[PDB]
Amino acid sequence: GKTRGMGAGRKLKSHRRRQRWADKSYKKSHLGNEWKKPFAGSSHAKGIVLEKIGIEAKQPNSAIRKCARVQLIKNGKKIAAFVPNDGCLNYIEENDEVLIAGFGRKGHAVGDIPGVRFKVVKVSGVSLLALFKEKKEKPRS
Amino acid sequence: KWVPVTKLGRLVKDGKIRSLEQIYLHSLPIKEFQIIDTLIGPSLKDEVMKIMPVQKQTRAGQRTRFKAFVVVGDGNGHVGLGVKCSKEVATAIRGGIILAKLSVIPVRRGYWGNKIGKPHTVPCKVTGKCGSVTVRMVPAPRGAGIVAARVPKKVLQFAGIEDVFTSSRGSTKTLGNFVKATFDCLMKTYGFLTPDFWKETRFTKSPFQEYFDILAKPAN
Amino acid sequence: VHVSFYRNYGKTFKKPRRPYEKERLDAELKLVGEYGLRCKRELWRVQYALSRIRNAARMLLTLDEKDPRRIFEGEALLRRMNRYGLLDESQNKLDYVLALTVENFLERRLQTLVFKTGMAKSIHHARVLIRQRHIRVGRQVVNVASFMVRVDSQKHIDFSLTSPFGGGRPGRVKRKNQKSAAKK
Amino acid sequence: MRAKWKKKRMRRLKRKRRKMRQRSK
Amino acid sequence: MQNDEGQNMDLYIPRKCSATNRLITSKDHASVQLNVGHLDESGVYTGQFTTYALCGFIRAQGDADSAMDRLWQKKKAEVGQQ
RNA sequence: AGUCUGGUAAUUGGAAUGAGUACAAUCUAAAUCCCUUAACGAGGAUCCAUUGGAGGGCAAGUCUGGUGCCAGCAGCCGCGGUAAUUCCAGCUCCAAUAGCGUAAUUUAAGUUGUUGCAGUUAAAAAGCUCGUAGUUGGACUUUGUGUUACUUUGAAGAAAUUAGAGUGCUCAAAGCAAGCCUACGCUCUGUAUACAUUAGCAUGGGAUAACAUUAUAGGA
RNA sequence: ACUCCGCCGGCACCUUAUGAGAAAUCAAAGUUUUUGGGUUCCGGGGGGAGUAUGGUCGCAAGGCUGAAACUUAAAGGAAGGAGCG
Ligand SMILES: [K+]
Ligand SMILES: [K+]
Ligand SMILES: [K+]
Ligand SMILES: [K+]
Ligand SMILES: [Mg+2]
Ligand SMILES: [Mg+2]
Ligand SMILES: [Mg+2]
Ligand SMILES: [Mg+2]
Ligand SMILES: [Mg+2]
Ligand SMILES: [Mg+2]
Ligand SMILES: [Mg+2]
Ligand SMILES: [Mg+2]
Ligand SMILES: [Mg+2]
Ligand SMILES: [Mg+2]
Ligand SMILES: [Mg+2]
Ligand SMILES: [Mg+2]
Ligand SMILES: [Mg+2]
Ligand SMILES: [Mg+2]
Repeated sequence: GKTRGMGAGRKLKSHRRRQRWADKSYKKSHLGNEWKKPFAGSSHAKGIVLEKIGIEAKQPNSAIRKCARVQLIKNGKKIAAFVPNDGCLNYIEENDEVLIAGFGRKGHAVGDIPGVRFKVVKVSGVSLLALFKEKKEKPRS
Repeated sequence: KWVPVTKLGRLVKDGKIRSLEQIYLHSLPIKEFQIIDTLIGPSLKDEVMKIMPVQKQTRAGQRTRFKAFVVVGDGNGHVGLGVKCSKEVATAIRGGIILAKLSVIPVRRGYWGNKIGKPHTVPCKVTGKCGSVTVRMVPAPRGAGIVAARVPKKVLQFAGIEDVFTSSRGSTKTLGNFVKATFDCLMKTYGFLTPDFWKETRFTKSPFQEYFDILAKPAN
Repeated sequence: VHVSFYRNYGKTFKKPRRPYEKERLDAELKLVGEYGLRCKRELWRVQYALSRIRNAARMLLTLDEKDPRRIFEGEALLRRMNRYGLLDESQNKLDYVLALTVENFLERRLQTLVFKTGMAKSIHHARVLIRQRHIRVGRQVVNVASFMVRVDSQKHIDFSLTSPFGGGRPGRVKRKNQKSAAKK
Repeated sequence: MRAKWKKKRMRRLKRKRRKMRQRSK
Repeated sequence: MQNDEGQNMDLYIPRKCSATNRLITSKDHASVQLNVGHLDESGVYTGQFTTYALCGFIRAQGDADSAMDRLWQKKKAEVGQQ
């Protein structure tokens, strides 16, 4: 059982120190591997759209999830960013500046989209929501 | 109409017994729900907690039965819990209301600090267990409210508890064991021997002994 | 350094932990409509204020009744509740502070008292009168419906001297209508 | 796959690495 | 139990087991209340008796028989019965 | 039947009023804003409230049109394969509301457990025993200048922040002000108090506990 | 040697719940939200994996020590009277 002695302060403190590493949440923050992620601890990131791609939805669903391969400007890492809403892929062109954000599960895949943990928030400095609702238009043409 | 089949049913039908506390004092089983409707009937208030379908695998398919959890209470120290399984939702509810009345218990209430006003919280720390669920109730000061989840909170309101602190351990999502564990600690409020119960017991004749002549005569 | 950085400020309400509890939504809308509140925020800050008062009382009640801090701050808390009409001289104990409710504080609002003293037709009529500079508490005009009136000030609630309802000249609607009638 | 044989498969795989790494030293 | 004024605040006062001193709750259906009649010089029931209450706990343990025997061996010497 | 009370309408009526605008004064080092105020200023009072939702969790539709495992939704469970409560729309409804949605950390977590978790079978007793450090160690001494821990009280302790006393900045977040009467002023006006680990300093207590000590007494 | 009574110690078994437990079951796996006798080891969803790497031991086979990237929404345990169900 537990050590109970009044003079056992060191053992109890050191035991907990070792055992906190067994906790996945604790180890994910104190390992230091978060800095090696594409965002490197940031909430958002800008990147350049390399190509427009489609990803087969995971089973038992059946669809083609419209994504976009993006290279991050600050570190040059390539990621797959899901483009939400209906027909918003038409608002994205290759070699375009897009603001990326997490998908909502802190680096974990979401939904039936396989191996996708990012989504597109802005394109050419304009939010996809504004373009989807016809609030604004992309700055070109 | 009601034709009592038990001695208690006759005395309550006659009117000799006029309070549930007279039955609780002698720990007599109550087997007719009309007794509860005759003593605290108008003050009671039922409430269906949940409808739970349960299934039994069979050769042809799966037999689905419905399980209804019903809580009754006057909000003044009496609460009851009844669970019945039936093939129809309406039949389960009606039978669950009957079972809840038959299990009504007295709930002891006390004071957190000074004894000012009417009792508002549990008199001591009390815990109840059912399955893996354990519910704890700690006396709380007036105005603190019922600090509990929805299932215990509904039961505590019907019991007349106004302010209590609660904590839970185990699978509280198992509503059957959560409500039963809550009901389990409420009946233990009268089992804990406080110093104010140290006074020696003064026994009184049971209703069956006091009214033997009325019970001896057959009822027609 | 900027001196303005040392100015204090704080929060006056907390949002509920469970946002879609049907029972709570029913009880809160009843108080909001009964007292003509603007939104749930006005009810939540009163609950926030009440929680602070009750918390102070509980700490005092946990101390020995001979503790000097219990005696000094307990008297101050009771004196504060009496001065606003929440408690009565017959309820001079900390245990009665723990029995206060939200309705007690909402009844001391200027909006509630303007309505329950006959100056307004409805709780919603009082709201508009207060914000339209028609009420005064003593000599001072008050245009804040949440103004918590004191017992010593409840008898001085009257219409402002500059209001059409308190001896002042008629507003710009009657004056223009009078002007139009004269032109005819 | 039976755990005992999966253990046997891994040990064979480790010998090759042990030999495929000491080949260049 | 009693308010600061003095009024009782309990629904009822449960009985205590005569052997173990435990409270007897409203659902303890294994508890029994027993009456031992009093006799006169001739040895005829006089309408008087002593009451004993036993909780379900002690009866389930099988110790009710010995508990009743001891409780009666003492009580009868106090009320003159023998 | 009756008549008192309550609810709806881009109906009909007179009332109220600041957003705005502006003489002015005031404000300020000078300006500006606020406060005050002549005139002006509301009926679809277009002087038009938004942001997210409406299968469950979770408050709110088994509405109508479109799409047909497509497009999409969906934090999770799931929805969509021709009669979609879940997608795209209209309508209606719900929540918060001048705010609301989305993308490290606290809570929930008694899922890090000292308080307070687990280890037969769910993840988890070292194959077995010895063993140093560590940690833990029976009872007994007064009841009726050996050294320490512990406990009590006190001193010292930055402010700001926190708690808190006083005070009607119109309320409030705040601020540290103010109040009293009507004179050449007054209340010596107020600007309290508590908290502040551990270590250190100093009194009282000596139960519990640690170490040290004992018979060739180098004893008193 | 056998028969009867008892004491201490040991390997166990049988009945039972006033106990415990998710239950199977357990006289300890009891004396636990009414939570504290002492002490050692050890676990923190499923995989990746007892793998990679470094160290150390071994003639070798291997032993001891022992990750991460990444992946996944389960994997897993028990199953009127009686049973939490
Ligand atoms: K710890
Ligand atoms: K605790
Ligand atoms: K033996
Ligand atoms: K049956
Ligand atoms: Mg132990
Ligand atoms: Mg819709
Ligand atoms: Mg709903
Ligand atoms: Mg349709
Ligand atoms: Mg939904
Ligand atoms: Mg965890
Ligand atoms: Mg655990
Ligand atoms: Mg196994
Ligand atoms: Mg195992
Ligand atoms: Mg000792
Ligand atoms: Mg057995
Ligand atoms: Mg424990
Ligand atoms: Mg794991
Ligand atoms: Mg049955």
